Amino acid sequence: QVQLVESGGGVVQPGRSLRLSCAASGFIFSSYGMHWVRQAPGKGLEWVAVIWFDGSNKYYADSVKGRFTISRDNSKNTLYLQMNSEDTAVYYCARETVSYGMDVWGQGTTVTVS
Amino acid sequence: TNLCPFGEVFNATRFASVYAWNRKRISNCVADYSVLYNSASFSTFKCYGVSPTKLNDLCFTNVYADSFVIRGDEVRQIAPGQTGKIADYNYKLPDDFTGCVIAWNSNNLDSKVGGNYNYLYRLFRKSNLKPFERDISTEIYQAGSTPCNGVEGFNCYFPLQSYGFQPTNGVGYQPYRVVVLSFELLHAPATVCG
Amino acid sequence: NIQMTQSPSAMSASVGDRVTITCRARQGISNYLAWFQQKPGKVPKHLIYAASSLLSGVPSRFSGSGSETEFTLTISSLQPEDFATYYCLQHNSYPYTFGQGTKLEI
Ligand SMILES: *[C@@H]1O[C@H](CO)[C@@H](O)[C@H](O)[C@H]1NC(C)=O
Repeated sequence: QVQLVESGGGVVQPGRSLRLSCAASGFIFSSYGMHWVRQAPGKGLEWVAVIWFDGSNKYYADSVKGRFTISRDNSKNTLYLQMNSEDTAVYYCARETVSYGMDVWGQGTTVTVS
Repeated sequence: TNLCPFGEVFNATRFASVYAWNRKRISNCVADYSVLYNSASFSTFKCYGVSPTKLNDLCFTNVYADSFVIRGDEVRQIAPGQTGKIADYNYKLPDDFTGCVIAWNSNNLDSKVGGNYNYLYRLFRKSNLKPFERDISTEIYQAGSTPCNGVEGFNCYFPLQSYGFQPTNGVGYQPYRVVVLSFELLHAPATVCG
Repeated sequence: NIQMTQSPSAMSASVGDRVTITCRARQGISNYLAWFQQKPGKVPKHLIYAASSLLSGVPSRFSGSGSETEFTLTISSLQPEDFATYYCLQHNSYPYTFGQGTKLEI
């Protein structure tokens, strides 16, 4: 019984910024790894970011200029503040396991830059 | 004067895995090497510093017999300035090494029908090894993000791996027993001689 | 940024048969390839990891295999629920990347 309470997709501007968060349900987001993936309609999946628990993060080819991730373990909400600009995608925030292997995801922040 | 226990090293019947190669100091004694070089029982005898025949007429201050078991075809990596998973993740020789490497095929002593899977070796590591350093830990290598807590599931995996040492394997795929003698000449008098 | 590709961008193969989907890495991905399945109305379901480790629970009719430059996923049999879009993910180098590939029926 795990899930992500995703922050709803905003209607941003071309060149503006935004920020989305995903609260945890069921699991302990304190010591898991949280991945952020964006699936753009009219395209395929595109890996965006990966966050550990101990403040170690890695990013994507195009989302490594205006994206910054964090894990509010106080609220157990994996969040990030991003720029915007070719970014209208249905972002998923999945969380990793060694056994299941990323079998719980986000629910599609429908973020658009226009 | 005493005799050095080269018998209790070369003719010891239990070598450890190359990832946990076993070091044994030789000191306060005097023995010979020009009988080992005369023994002709070995199949690889390379002295990187002094020539083997000359060395019997020397004296040494820090002798360490290092013993392990590798595959026959990977013996070339036991050498200074060398790449190879053995020389990378398991056992690096310093580029200024001054000693002898002694490898002999040990197919019958080791290669069982079911394989001697006591022999393991490191095939994963974050970085290589400074020479003569050893890694003994057996933590499950965590390349992922989550802590996998000893579970070899997704994105985690064991860093050590076995050897299928069986008589059915090829000549180069049969196990070799390897000994390395290092003769440092530093700020000290000698304790080993000929 | 290692990039992957999947040549059969779409295949119209019917029910109860055997198919394959190939991923091809323009660099070297030793063994850690993962096969993901996604259907509209569903959530992407990580089928295979390490390109050989058939993950638990999912049926045995999914079999991946490859070596460090090329990879395949074979669907030996097809009960109809197994028709979806299939992606692959490289995770040797940490900037993980995806591919593109879908399924269709006659
Ligand atoms: C080990 O024992 C064998 C058996 O006699 C002998 O041939 C060999 O010279 C011995 N080697 C050493 C270093 O004692």
